[PDB]
This record gives sequence, structure tokens and C-alpha cells, in this order.
Amino acid sequence: MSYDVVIPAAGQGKRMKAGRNKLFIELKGDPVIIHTLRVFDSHRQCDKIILVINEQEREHFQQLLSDYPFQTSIELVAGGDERQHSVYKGLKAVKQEKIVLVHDGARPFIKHEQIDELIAEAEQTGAAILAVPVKDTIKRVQDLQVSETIERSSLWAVQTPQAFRLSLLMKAHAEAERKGFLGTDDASLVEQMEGGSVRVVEGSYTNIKLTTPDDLTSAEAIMESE
Amino acid sequence: MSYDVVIPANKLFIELKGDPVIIHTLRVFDSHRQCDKIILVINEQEREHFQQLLSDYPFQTSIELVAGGDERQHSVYKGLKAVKQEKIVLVHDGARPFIKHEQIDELIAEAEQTGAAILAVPVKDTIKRVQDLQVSETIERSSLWAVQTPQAFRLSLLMKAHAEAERKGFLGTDDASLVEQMEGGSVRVVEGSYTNIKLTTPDDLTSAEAIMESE
Ligand SMILES: Nc1ccn([C@@H]2O[C@H](COP(=O)(O)OP(=O)(O)OP(=O)(O)O)[C@@H](O)[C@H]2O)c(=O)n1
Ligand SMILES: [Mg+2]
Repeated sequence: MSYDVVIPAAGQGKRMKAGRNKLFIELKGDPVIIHTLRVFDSHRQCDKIILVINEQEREHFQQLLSDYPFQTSIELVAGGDERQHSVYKGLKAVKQEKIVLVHDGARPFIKHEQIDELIAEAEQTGAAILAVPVKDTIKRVQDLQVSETIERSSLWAVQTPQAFRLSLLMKAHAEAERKGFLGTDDASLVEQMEGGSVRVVEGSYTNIKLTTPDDLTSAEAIMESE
Repeated sequence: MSYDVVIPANKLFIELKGDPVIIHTLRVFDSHRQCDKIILVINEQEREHFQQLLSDYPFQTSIELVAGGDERQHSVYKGLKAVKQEKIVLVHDGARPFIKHEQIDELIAEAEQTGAAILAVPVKDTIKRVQDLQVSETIERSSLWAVQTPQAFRLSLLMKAHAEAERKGFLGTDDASLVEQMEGGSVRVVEGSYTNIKLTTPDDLTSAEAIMESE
């Protein structure tokens, strides 16, 4: 029942345009990454947190973490140039075979309820993601000019966490690294493997990712609402 | 220079800070000098409910209620028959109240220059096709855009588009699809704003309230 969580936090936050890691931005007085860490530190089934960071920020994370009452162990692991590389470095720090969750540092509003439903699906079938139905029309665009329209009734917008049996995720990462496949999520690595299957748990539209400046306004309102 | 806007219709009476979302949306087109007419397409049996709304919220810009078919595509078509001469027509979701005139002008500017346009933003999330709560494929993310409204077209061009799409069986999801599908159909894309959100659910209202107070 017990899991480890790998939290990629090693990005620069270029689209957020804060002039520093977006994850140090304060929401209601506490950095984004502190909100995210708190969800896992307060969740009884989380044994360990592996937080993947840019090595230049390590002393800053050391300080930052010492100011807060985290009781669960938090290991700082250096990341890489892309999220996938960062995730793989974090996963190599997990010590025993078990269920592992990978969760973006930039999603601070994940709830214990959804974490619970994912771990259950991963335990049964191996690989589970949070997701929500797409509501907008999606099209592909070449040089600000439409090339085609994707059918939407079956389309879903994927969230984190994504939950996996460690062995299965490590195998997906190792194959992807050897072949040069760079996926945008951990699920797509598993999908690329022969016989790879991923299941969907419906998530909350409040589990937003903080990516652009307008996402900070949505974030403040979600906080105030709860 | 000047456009009509067709708005196809109830969820639109959901409120945002005291007023139905449709009234916030109407205000934007009413405050825009290049908007000559607003055509609001409705179910014929709700004509009184709408008359009442428009009585309570007087607008200076001309607003015409028109009877609407059983689907958005048919409603938009019915709406377009109420446009009286050749010009740019917008088609806009009533539940998108935060459209800015700046974006509206770019949409027109492009659809006069080249015939058809849409507002859109880059997709931020990974998108998967899912069948029975099991992933079937991941859609390649890189050149993906989330489409908003309004969508702006030369009337002849779009009514032409509705004409041929009527002639085949083709039911569309939005209207830009009708342009892209027949002929050598070209739709340019104007990068919109992530604030141009659609309001249906109560989580949506939570965001909308925040956007309003922010600006
Ligand atoms: N090389 C990277 C890039 C991203 N991430 C992390 O992966 C999560 C999702 O990535 P994204 O939202 O793109 O964050 P950034 O890459 O930092 O932002 P941008 O793409 O706008 O630079 C973030 O918590 C980010 O810190 C990471 O650990 N290593
Ligand atoms: Mg990134």
C-alpha cells in the first residue's frame, strides 16, 4: 500500500517569466513547491519524497526545506535538461520495488482522494494516470495556419500524478533513453513499450499546472475557494 | 471595418457577479464601435425569456433574436441568414465573456485580409485518446492549439462553407472546420489570451470571478 513519490522540480519556468524558478513563487505566503510537498508529507501512505532539483539551487532548497515542518524524508537529487531526464534520475534513487508516483512540482492542488484512486489502479494493472475530458476544439497549426482538426469526443487532458509499478516504469525509461524517445509524460514511455497499457482515473479540474502568468490568478482563486 | 456577430444560445443565464454571463458577453460587443449588429440565435419558445432579458438590460447596439435549429451548426446557419449584406461575420460562444476588442480586431484584420480566422492558444497539457478508460494513443503535442471563439469569416466564404457542408453530410464541432474542409480552405490563427475562458461549471465561475477582479 505504501509508495514513494518523485517530484520533478528542476525546470526554469520560462513560460511563467518570473526571472527565477516558478516553483519559488509565493502563493498566500508559501512557495508553490511547499504547497505541493505538503500534500505528500501529510499523506500517510507516502514513505519517501524524492525531490529532483537543478544542482545550482541545492543550497536554496536546503534552506527552504529547513524552515518547514516536514516529517517525511525528502531527498534532494540533481535533475537534467528535460523533465524526463529529471524523472529518471529521481527514480534511480528509489530503493525497493514498490508503487511509485511521479508528480509535477508545478501542480500544488492534487488531493489525497485522487492519489488514493490512482494507487489502487496501479496496484491492479500497473500504470495509471489522472486525466480530465478535453472541452475545447483542438487543431494542429503550421506557421499560424490551420493544417487539421483533431476529433475530441475521445480526447483527455492528462494530469499528474501518474502511478506505476517501479519495475515497469524503470524499464520504460531505460528503453526510451536507449532509443532516444522523449515523451511529454511518463505514461507515453509505457505506451511505447511492446504490450504497454495505461489506464485512466478521472481527475479534478482544480488540479491545475502553474505554467503561465494567468495560471497564478486561477491558483489564488482555487486557494481562496478552499 | 464592420461586422455582425452571431451568438448561438439555459446555461447562458448562469450568473457572474450579479449578471447573467450572456450580458457580460453582450457588453463587449456593444462597447465595440465596429460591431453593427448582434444576432442572438435562440429556441423560438424562449423568445419571451430573451425579450425580458433585453428589456432589463438595455443595449444601444442593434440586437436581433432569430429562431434556431436543433444543433449549434444549424443554429449558426439560421443566424447567418439574418445577415443582410456582404461582410465579416463573427461567431461567438455566449459563455466567453472575457474576449478583448484587441483580439477581436486582429481576428477581423486577418479575416478581411485572407478570409477566415480563429483565436487559439498553444495546448499546455499532454493529450491522449482514451477508449474505455484505457489509453489508445498520445496525440503529438507540439503544434497543437486549443481553439476559442470568436471565429471570424467573410460571410460569402462561411455561408459558402455552410452550403457545401450542408450538401455533404458533414456536422462540425465549431465553424472553422467548415472552411478548412472543402476547396483549398485556409484558416489563419491569431494567438489569443488564456483569460478568454468558457464558463459553464462552478469551478469555471471561481476562475471567472478572479479574472474580473484582476482587471
Ligand atoms: N528539465 C526539467 C524541466 C522541468 N522539470 C519539472 O517538471 C515539471 C513540469 O514542467 P513544466 O511545467 O514545463 O516546468 P518548466 O520546465 O520549469 O517550465 P517551462 O517549460 O515553461 O520552462 C516542473 O515542476 C519542472 O520544475 C524538471 O524537473 N526538469
Ligand atoms: Mg517545461
